[PDB]
Amino acid sequence: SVGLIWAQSTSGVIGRDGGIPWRLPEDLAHFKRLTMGHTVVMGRRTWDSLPAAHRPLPGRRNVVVTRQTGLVAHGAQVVGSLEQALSPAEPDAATWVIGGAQIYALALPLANRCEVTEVDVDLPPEDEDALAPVLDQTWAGTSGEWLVSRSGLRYRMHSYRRL
Ligand SMILES: NC(=O)c1ccc[n+]([C@@H]2O[C@H](COP(=O)([O-])OP(=O)(O)OC[C@H]3O[C@@H](n4cnc5c(N)ncnc54)[C@H](OP(=O)(O)O)[C@@H]3O)[C@@H](O)[C@H]2O)c1
Ligand SMILES: Nc1nc(N)c(OCCCOc2ccccc2CCC(=O)O)c(-c2ccccc2C(F)(F)F)n1
Repeated sequence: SVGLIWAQSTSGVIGRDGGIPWRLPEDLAHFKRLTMGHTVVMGRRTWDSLPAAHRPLPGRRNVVVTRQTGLVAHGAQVVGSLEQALSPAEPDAATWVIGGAQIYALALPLANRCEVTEVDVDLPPEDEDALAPVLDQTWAGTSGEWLVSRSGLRYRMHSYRRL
């Protein structure tokens, strides 16, 4: 099973300036709970965006997709395409594609589940922002209730599965 997991502003922003333009502890916790013990596949820019104590993501098999033959990514497995990332020598019951926008676009046709956090933060998109994938009619979903973070932002989780 191949799943995508991301958090986006309502406006569709997932990344800015090489990082994340909000802080949402409940989403970090959701992400860590869903992915612990499993494989996480990411693009090289997402690998470079990870803060020090999270590079590699502890307790997960980290797979980094790059065209740079020769890239060294201590704590991760480097592969040269998304198809390679999804063709492991050692299978995993759960593989999560964890970003960014470039890799989500390649992975969406291959995935059967998306776990989406929606963040009610007003972020007019800016020209270099990374943006969320768009789900078409081949996906159907369920939405949790709007919740308020301990840090103040409204947020909610959505779970989509391929029809
Ligand atoms: N909100 C969220 O859920 C979330 C999640 C993850 C990341 N982010 C944010 O999103 C941003 C990063 O996303 P991004 O879209 O800029 O980059 P990305 O998708 O993480 O990484 C892009 C890189 O992946 C590699 N790549 C792309 N297509 C490839 C292909 N067909 N074959 C091989 N390698 C390929 C290339 O690496 P090389 O250049 O090395 O060849 C490319 O530069 C950051 O701001 C990060 O903080 C947000
Ligand atoms: N729902 C969902 N889907 C994702 N794919 C996702 O990004 C995973 C890649 C970045 O990880 C970081 C980024 C900053 C700090 C810590 C971590 C990992 C935490 C861990 O697990 O050790 C996240 C996420 C997790 C933590 C913070 C921010 C985000 C954000 F990107 F959404 F904003 N949340």
